[PDB]
Amino acid sequence: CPLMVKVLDAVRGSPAINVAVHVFRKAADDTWEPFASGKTSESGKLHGLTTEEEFVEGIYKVEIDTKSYWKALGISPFHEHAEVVFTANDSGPRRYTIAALLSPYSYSTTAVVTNP
Amino acid sequence: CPLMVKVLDAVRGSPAINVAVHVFRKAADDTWEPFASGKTSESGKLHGLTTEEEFVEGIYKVEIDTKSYWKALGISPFHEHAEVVFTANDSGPRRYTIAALLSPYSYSTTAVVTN
Amino acid sequence: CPLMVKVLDAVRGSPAINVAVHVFRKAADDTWEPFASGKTSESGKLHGLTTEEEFVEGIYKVEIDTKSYWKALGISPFHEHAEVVFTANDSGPRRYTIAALLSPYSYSTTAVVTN
Amino acid sequence: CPLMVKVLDAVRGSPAINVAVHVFRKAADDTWEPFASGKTSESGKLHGLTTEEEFVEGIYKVEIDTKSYWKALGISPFHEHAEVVFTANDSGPRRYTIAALLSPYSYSTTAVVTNP
Repeated sequence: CPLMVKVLDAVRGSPAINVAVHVFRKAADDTWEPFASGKTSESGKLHGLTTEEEFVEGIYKVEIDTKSYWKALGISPFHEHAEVVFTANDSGPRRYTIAALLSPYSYSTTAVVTNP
Repeated sequence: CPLMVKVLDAVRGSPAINVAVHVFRKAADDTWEPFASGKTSESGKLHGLTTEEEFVEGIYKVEIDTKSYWKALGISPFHEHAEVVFTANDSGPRRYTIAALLSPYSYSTTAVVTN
Repeated sequence: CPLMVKVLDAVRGSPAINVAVHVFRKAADDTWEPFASGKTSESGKLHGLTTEEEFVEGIYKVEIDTKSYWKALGISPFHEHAEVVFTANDSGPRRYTIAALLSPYSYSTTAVVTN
Repeated sequence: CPLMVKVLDAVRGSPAINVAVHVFRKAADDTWEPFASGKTSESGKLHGLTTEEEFVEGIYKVEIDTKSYWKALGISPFHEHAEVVFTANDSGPRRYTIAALLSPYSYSTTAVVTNP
């Protein structure tokens, strides 16, 4: 499990459940190509996005669909989504956890990177 | 103005207005003594807490009354208050801004220390 | 000034100075078109990005070049840049401040939307 | 495990290891009484602070010794420690996770509260 996404709700103090997540990888032609996607679970985690074989070196963008999340909760938030862009695996395979902490007008994102 | 406090509300996307802020200085017996206090303005700021003359090196605690802030908005919060504890040193730059960004179950605080 | 950007450095406890900031507006074909850009000042602020007349409702992206900021400080960062994407609506208040607080492996961004 | 503390280092993108943590509980006389303490592990977590039996209703303060952490890393930080104060268990037992995300001049703290 080379890449995991974890999302928390700062208004309720709980995992953010059912959050849509789309990962893209920057292509040779320079455009964003769809790479993987999924929804967070009851713990606020999204496992199984990818495998060590597929998750090669490159520039990746993890889009977290914060606006859908807030609206399904009846709330009208500021941001369209949270976007986290980073180069991955360029000195060998790492494990990456992308955490995000959501409020309606604010979010925080943190990367925890450990050597597999 | 050597010490300024600034508070933002992450749920409404606004300055946090009328938030009570109490500052204490650690005394030689180790208790916290009231030092200054105020309420944040319409822009979420509290100016005029002390003067250069009074703000000597020492250990200070800034308590930001978040719980009453969230309750006046009808929103259920987690913390009793947010608390920022630090040593003021004449070495480093000269003005201290303590900024805090509040959510009901989360906050962050940052020291902006400048000349 | 309807749109202002403000950036703080959580490692040094200072405004983030000379940070490049590019703003884009989503076009009808769905591409991002350059809209405005600048570098943050000595107080970590970027004023003068647009005018009321130009800043119409639409979807905007603000890209904050954190990677080059950390590299000029000799500090190894994680993200390529920080990216804030939002719809500007004439309904809500009238001035938008996008604030960001940067660490090498973490950032937060907050929209302060006021009258 | 009713109360767990998790600490991350935002400069390195990794768990904050060996962080001292002291919990206090506000006493009848109104002073802070020592309640429990421990150090974070290699994952940045501190388990076993307390038990459901001991962790009764009250006002608790979790002090995270951020200044020692930064200094053992050769860094001179702003804050003495991070202090997280909250009422616990006042409508029954909950599980509480207190997370903190540390930078030398800044920290974030989040509470995740779930029903046991």
